[PDB]
Amino acid sequence: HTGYVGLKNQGATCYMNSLLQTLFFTNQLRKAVYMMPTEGDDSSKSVPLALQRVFYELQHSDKPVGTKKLTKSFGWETLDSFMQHDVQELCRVLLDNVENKMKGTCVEGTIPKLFRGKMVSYIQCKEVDYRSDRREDYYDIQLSIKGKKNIFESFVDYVAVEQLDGDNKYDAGEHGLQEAEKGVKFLTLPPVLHLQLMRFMIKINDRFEFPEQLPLDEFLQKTDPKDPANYILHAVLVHSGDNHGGHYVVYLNPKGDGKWCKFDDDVVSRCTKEEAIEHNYGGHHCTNAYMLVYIRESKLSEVLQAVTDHDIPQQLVERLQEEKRIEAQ
Ligand SMILES: CCc1c(-c2ccc3[nH]ncc3c2)cnc(N)c1-c1ccc(O)cc1
Repeated sequence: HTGYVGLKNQGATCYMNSLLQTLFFTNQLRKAVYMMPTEGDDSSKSVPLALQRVFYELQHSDKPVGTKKLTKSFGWETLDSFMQHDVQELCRVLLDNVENKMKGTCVEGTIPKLFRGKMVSYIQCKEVDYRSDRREDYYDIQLSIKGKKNIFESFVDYVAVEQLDGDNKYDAGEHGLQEAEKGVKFLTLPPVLHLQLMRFMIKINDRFEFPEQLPLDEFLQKTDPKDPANYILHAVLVHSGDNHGGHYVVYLNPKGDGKWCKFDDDVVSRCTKEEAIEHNYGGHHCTNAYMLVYIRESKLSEVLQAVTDHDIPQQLVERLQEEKRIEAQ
């Protein structure tokens, strides 16, 4: 009834199915993934080709999509392979393969265009006039949730100044051991904002609030009047558990219109804003968000651009249709 299809439960894949729907509904990345030159690749060893198959299937199949060819291609086939890692590691590995496969193509640099943000790490000495400014690149933000009640407080703590005193004094080189202040300052925020909520260090289930609309202009060094840092909540990656028996589900409003759906493996059903947002705050049952996806209001239309059958090359279609014919025998 939703118009969207789900993914098969084929093991202890955990967060894998949740990330797959998250990336699929990042329409600009989906289009880009289809434009990859996979014609000469091996149907078993290729991760970029495996990511296209899942994306094509999710776009056309009425039946729950299989991920067996994907899990094999990046070598996470052991009983607890996904339990040894995190959603951030899987996404880093998956997107490194699709961006590496985009080199030389027209769609080269899709991943930095959507996920790269500009940061500045600084160490300013108190008693000495020496400052070490280190401009860094980031593709996601790891937010601490323990003690913090909401995203604003987590961002306040993220940009907060650290004191380098006594035993943890700063090596100012020629100025010797100096008492200094360490902090981070945001230069730019990416069109696709992936926020990792540090619930897993053990698993913390304390109440943590996130808004539907997130204004982040107050955390930037310099603000643009023509382009404010207003972010629209797109995906809510959820987990149910304490230490054992973990169930992973993802909530999405794919069009960014505020009309949400619950993506529980093979079962995709329409849900309220409450079920997707408020109900995944945690506290008091045991259900909470571990990862959030926000899209910049100005980039909402471009990131979530319409994807049709014509946006998939004939060479890709021909190969996956042949693969369907082989398995139909
Ligand atoms: C964009 C993927 C990525 C990269 C990364 C990987 C490959 C790349 N190729 N070009 C830039 C680039 C960045 C580096 N660090 C990360 N933390 C992440 C990341 C982002 C969102 C997540 O939900 C989880 C992880």
